[PDB]
Amino acid sequence: RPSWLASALACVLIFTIVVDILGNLLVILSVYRNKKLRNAGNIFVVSLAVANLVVAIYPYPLVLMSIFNNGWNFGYLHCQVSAFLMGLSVIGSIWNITGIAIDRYLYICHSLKYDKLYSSKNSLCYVLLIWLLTLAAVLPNLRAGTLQYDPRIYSCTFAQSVSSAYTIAVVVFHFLVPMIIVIFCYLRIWILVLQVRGIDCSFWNESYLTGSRDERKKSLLSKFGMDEGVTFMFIGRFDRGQKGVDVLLKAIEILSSKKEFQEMRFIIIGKGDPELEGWARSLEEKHGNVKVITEMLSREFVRELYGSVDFVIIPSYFEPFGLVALEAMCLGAIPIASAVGGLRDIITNETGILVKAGDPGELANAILKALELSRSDLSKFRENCKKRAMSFSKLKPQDFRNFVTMFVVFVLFAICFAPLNFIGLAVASDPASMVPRIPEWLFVASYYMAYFNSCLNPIIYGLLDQNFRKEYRRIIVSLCTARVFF
Ligand SMILES: CCC(=O)NCC[C@@H]1CCc2ccc3c(c21)CCO3
Repeated sequence: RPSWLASALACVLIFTIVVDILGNLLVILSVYRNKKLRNAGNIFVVSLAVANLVVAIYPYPLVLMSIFNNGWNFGYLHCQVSAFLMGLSVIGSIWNITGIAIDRYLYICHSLKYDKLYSSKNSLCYVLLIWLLTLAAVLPNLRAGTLQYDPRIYSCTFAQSVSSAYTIAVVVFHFLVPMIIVIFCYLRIWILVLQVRGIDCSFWNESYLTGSRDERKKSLLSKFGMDEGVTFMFIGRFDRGQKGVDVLLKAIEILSSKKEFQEMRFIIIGKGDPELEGWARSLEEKHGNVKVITEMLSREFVRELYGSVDFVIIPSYFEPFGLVALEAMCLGAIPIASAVGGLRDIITNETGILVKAGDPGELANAILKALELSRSDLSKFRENCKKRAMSFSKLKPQDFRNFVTMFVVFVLFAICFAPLNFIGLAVASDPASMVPRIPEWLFVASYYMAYFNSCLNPIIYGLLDQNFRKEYRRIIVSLCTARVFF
């Protein structure tokens, strides 16, 4: 390593210390100052700012002095405490990040189900549990003797080579586990935003339908040359592994032998596999209560169908966003759909029948259950379907930018700490052999990239959040503009 490399690392820490202290003090002040930033959900933000602030006050300055000293001149006590506080900061950061991810996911869910805004009643209570969990994780390292000075990075930290069992547990429980939780939270938020964006209440609206539902159904069934009965509808691509038309076709065959089949009517709409197109056409010939439509219908006629049929069958294997289920629910069509992502998020227990995907027996039984439902039970189901669709459209004028800032805060944390945890696993495999087998440049960059993270969040809040940006300017001016008397 050259001479300039040591001076380069010192610049990174000097920048980190200054931007951490000044920036995170602004983050704390802004939450207190701004009325819009002042909320229970932002207690986790202050807790994360405190976590970041800890390392800048005592650990980082000792690391900076150690670069110029080219060794540890502060004894064992300062080495033990400096390493312990680095643990509390790093562990506290990832768990506060999960705390925000769970808080935000619970916010969108509350916003859909209720008219009153989400108030994080136990926000401070969860923050106190995070620091009780953080303390429980970093404390065993003092008695285990896994905290020591590393000459390569000029600091006292957790030695990945002391105990592999401690190293693996740190990676698994305090990186992999929190990440899985966070990814699941932001993936579920993103799908719910696309469903809010996707729905169109100006098109999929009962206002466009003139007559009564019973009148519209009798008219629809008469056009297809069928009498009155519980009408079921399918509208999807004909394939063997995605939309599940094959599950529906096999379910009709199971039902055809039953005495209850006479009371049923089926409208299968779609195109795809010619073999599946033939199977549907075969059932259409054998049974006068089964009608197949292979041509492509207009949105106008599909909307007419949703407002006429009793049930919409969504027997999909994989469905990311159940826009079809919401569009059907808009016009009071009760969905019988597979318990798959998107569909499980849309269809509640009071707004439809949920079925195990890829089971023709479970679908046939669900169709039998749907059949034995009186006009009164049906009217309440349709009412609930409409109420559920309304809550999605309700969230359209909302500003979803805060969800993006929080996601960037996490994404940058993951980028900063991913190489360190990968090196951790590589060292844990063979502590004696992998220590020289790992390049010094990679090890040094991974630690200082992780250190640089302690000053990133105040920069992110300023660049992406308008409330934080406005307050940074407000505080900077207020503290530098003198009061005078003319
Ligand atoms: C796999 C290890 C890794 O890459 N990163 C965690 C090292 C962090 C940062 C400093 C510090 C101090 C004490 C402590 C821990 C840490 C984990 C639990 O005890």
